[PDB]
Amino acid sequence: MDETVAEFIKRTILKIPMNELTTILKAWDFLSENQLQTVNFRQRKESVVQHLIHLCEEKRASISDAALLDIIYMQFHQHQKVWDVFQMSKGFDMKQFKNSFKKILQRALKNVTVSFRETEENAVWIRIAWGTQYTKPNQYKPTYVVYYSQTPYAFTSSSMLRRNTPLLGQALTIASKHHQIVKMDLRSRYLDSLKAIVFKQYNQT
Amino acid sequence: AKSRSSRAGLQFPVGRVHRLLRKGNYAERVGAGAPVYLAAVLEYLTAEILELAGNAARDNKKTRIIPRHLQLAIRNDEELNKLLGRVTIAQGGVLPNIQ
Amino acid sequence: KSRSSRAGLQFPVGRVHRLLRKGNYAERVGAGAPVYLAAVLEYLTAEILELAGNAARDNKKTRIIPRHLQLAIRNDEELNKLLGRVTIAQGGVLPNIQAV
Amino acid sequence: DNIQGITKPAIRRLARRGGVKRISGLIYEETRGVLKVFLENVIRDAVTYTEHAKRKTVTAMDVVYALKRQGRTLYGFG
Amino acid sequence: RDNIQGITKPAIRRLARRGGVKRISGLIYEETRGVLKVFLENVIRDAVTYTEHAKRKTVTAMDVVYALKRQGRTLYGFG
Amino acid sequence: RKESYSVYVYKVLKQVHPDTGISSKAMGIMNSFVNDIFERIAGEASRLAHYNKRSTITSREIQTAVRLLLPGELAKHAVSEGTKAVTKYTSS
Amino acid sequence: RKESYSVYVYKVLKQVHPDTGISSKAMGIMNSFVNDIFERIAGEASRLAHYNKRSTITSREIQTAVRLLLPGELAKHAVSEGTKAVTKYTSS
Amino acid sequence: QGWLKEIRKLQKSTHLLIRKLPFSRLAREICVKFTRGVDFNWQAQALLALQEAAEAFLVHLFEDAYLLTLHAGRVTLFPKDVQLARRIRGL
DNA sequence: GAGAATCCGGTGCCGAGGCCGCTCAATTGGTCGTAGACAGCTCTAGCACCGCTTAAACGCACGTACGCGCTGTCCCCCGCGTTTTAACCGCCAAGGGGATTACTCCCTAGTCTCCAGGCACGTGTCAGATATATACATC
DNA sequence: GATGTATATATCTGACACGTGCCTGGAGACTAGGGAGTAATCCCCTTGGCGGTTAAAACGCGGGGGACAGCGCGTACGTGCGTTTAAGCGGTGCTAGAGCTGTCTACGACCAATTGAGCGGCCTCGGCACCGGATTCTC
Repeated sequence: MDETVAEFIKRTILKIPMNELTTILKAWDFLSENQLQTVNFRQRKESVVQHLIHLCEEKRASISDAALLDIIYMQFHQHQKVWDVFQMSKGFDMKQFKNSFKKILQRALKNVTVSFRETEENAVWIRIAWGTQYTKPNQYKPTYVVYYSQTPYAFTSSSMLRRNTPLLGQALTIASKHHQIVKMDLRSRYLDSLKAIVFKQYNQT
Repeated sequence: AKSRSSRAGLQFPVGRVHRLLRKGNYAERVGAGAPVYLAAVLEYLTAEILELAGNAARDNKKTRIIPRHLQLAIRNDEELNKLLGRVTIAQGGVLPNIQ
Repeated sequence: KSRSSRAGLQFPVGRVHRLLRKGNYAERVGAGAPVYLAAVLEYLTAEILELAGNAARDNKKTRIIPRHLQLAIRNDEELNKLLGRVTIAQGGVLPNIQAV
Repeated sequence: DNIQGITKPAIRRLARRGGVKRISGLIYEETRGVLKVFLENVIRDAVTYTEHAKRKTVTAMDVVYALKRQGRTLYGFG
Repeated sequence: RDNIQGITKPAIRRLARRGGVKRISGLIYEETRGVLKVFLENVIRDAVTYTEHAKRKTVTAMDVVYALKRQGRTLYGFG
Repeated sequence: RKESYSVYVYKVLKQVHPDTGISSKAMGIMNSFVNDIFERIAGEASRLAHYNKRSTITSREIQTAVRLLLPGELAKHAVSEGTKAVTKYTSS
Repeated sequence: RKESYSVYVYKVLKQVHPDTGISSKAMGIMNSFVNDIFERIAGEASRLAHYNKRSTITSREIQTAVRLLLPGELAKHAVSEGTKAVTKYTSS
Repeated sequence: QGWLKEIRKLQKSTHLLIRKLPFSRLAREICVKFTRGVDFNWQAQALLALQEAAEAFLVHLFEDAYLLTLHAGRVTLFPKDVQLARRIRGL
């Protein structure tokens, strides 16, 4: 394998606390539980991740599995980031949506990285790593989209890298079966308040 | 409720090889540890020849394996040429060999 | 009453059937096969030993030695293609001489 | 005819693949000859299998098995 | 101390006379001593395996006959 | 306790020849001949019990194996002799 | 209803390579590769169940068949990998 | 020159160097002469299989027999070369 | 020092990979006969060695029969341009038989039981091996 | 014309064809249950043909490129012959090693329920094959 994704997985697991690292690695579903039994969970963190990488040196790795680990890490640290709320209008399986969004985005720019994850209430967590037409995509400044199939609403993570916001908006509007995209005032830290302020109005229109 | 290849830590199947090695009439008694070992050997051989094929595939700026890439990855390597000596790969062609 | 004498053969039939049961070749062995097999083996054995005995007779010796089988195989055309990848102990070669 | 379909530029391209620089003229008979004495030993060694499983159709597996028994193992077409 | 020169300068000549060669050259005496050696490896490494499998320190004749049959050059006369 | 095929080759030789003796070494060659052809034919016909998805070896499979493993005229004489043996085996 | 080995070769290729696709014809070659090596080794090891007058095929006979049917360095890597698979199969 | 481009071209592509229907009519003519009277159906993949085997065999034969023309100092093949190349193997 | 070879871009197209329905074959689990690992004892046949002895290799000197580079001659494939031709593509009909299922039946397998054949052992004795001596074939 | 070249026999030497005892694998018998051979069927894969094009093969021609034949120098190889070294006989010892006879146990066939891993059908969309364009190379 390449010698770039190992630093990413090491940095991501170094960001994970010891309180639920076994929960992350059981939910990530990538290594054998015998190899979970082999790893000492009592020494310090600066060698546990070395042993886990040395497990992942041998068997399998990618950028997609590291991205899905990053998605599961971001799903349990919603207190950190600050979210944004969008909505589409002017107008269903999710497989065609995934293919359409990928294609579109890969036809828009040269180098992007897209990753999906299925979650209940028909939720999809979409990690986007932006790039240019000459550079590698920056994995360390992602952009996360919480999209629902039923509601036309989408939760948007802020990032350092702007200027791809209307490109992502139009590519997701064409990628969906829609024509318009809005940008409300709703920018807050916790997802449940945005969830309530959307769903109290949408379920009771 | 639990897979045989998952205990084996492999990717090729184990029950199918054991089924063929019983139904092929090779011996009247089949030891249990044999087809796991045999499937690991087959996995290493296919892994070696595809690992040699993919480098020549990226050498020709391609990502889809055609039989010409397998022909070159067999004939350039020495030990696989010792193994696959009397085999004509279909749609293969020959090495660039002049004088 | 023996199955060798019942079919009018000379090679055994029970031993060939024993080697087809315990040879791991198929799960069931018919009865019409090993008599056919022993007949074919008897014909091939007679085919070799006729030429071997004639070549032994033409060398004025009353005993068969492996040089005579070497000459009989390498002078016959059919056994040259049947036994084309065969070395024979105490063999020797054909008297091959060639000039420019 | 039914043998002159293997024309002169066909055998010429078969030689130019093999690295042959300059070709003589009599080759264009002997090669055809050896081509026939190849294909016969593939045909009947195929068709006996076709006469065993009592069908009037030569499958591709029959030709692969005839070449298997002949010595030149063929891949792919199985 | 020479260990391959037990093959002599005229034993190769006797094998070439049996083959029917009128006049050997020079460095053939240094060439054939290579080739034979290579061939013996592809018997003996192939014949030490079978006798390793049957827990026998004795390399019988049947083992060499089986190895020569597996190489392709079938030998009859022994057994 | 370790069987061979010497007696039968000796009987065939005394059948098709009056008094031609055979040495004890060349007879060994005949053993390694006819422990070999039996390894081919009754090996290879087993393969024809596998391509057609069967489990038996009848006379027909041995007949086709003889049609394959032998060159022309020798195969014709062998297939002409074998059924001649089988037909006088059937009406026992 | 007529099985093959396409899915497993595809999984191994996606393991040791990120996105290198394989055509539907060359995959067929891989079928006739690995319906062939299995015919050699698990054929030839059966022969070693017959010379030693046995009736089983354990891991040791397959190990010796791999020692025979492969040239040197590839055989060394294969025998080093197979027992590594077996030892983590035993302590299940 | 010319031939130096053709060797570089034909060793690159992996086509069929023999046309389909003459080879098929030749294979059917050979198949008629054995076990006469009845015809024989051919699947469309089997003739392609036999054509690939025959092309690989003839290319390997010419490439093997060419090395007995550089050895004699010549440049050009001869039927002596091909017959000697078959004499060496034992086919 | 400019037609030919190499890299590049645009566009159609079509097969490669993702997805769903499903079914049958691989898993799990408990039972029992037995194949073979394991130990120990017994005959045998392979290795080490040595003295002899002698047959063959070893080393060399030399004469000379091919190896090889050269060169002259003559013929003979290859590139080129024109004419001809059959291979192929796509279609359209049709039909021969390949694959599937049913059903009975029959023929081989297993186990028991009885004894005739094929193998190990032993022995006189003829076939040839080698050796010497003597009648033909020859550059 | 002496040097091989084939033949007479000397005898001597041991393998081998043969005779006997004998252990065990082959024959007789018969049940039973799966393998398969026969019968029907329906589709599906192959065969035959119409037709039009377009690459692809056939044919003259001339010209250089190469094969072939002679030839001289010479050097690397065969041969003759004395030596000296290592190979064979054969004989002793003599012990590691095949093998084979019991045993007991872990182990793999054998079998009933059950479910998901993998196979068949489908549908794109990006990878790729081809077509046309811009940048190098030797005669």
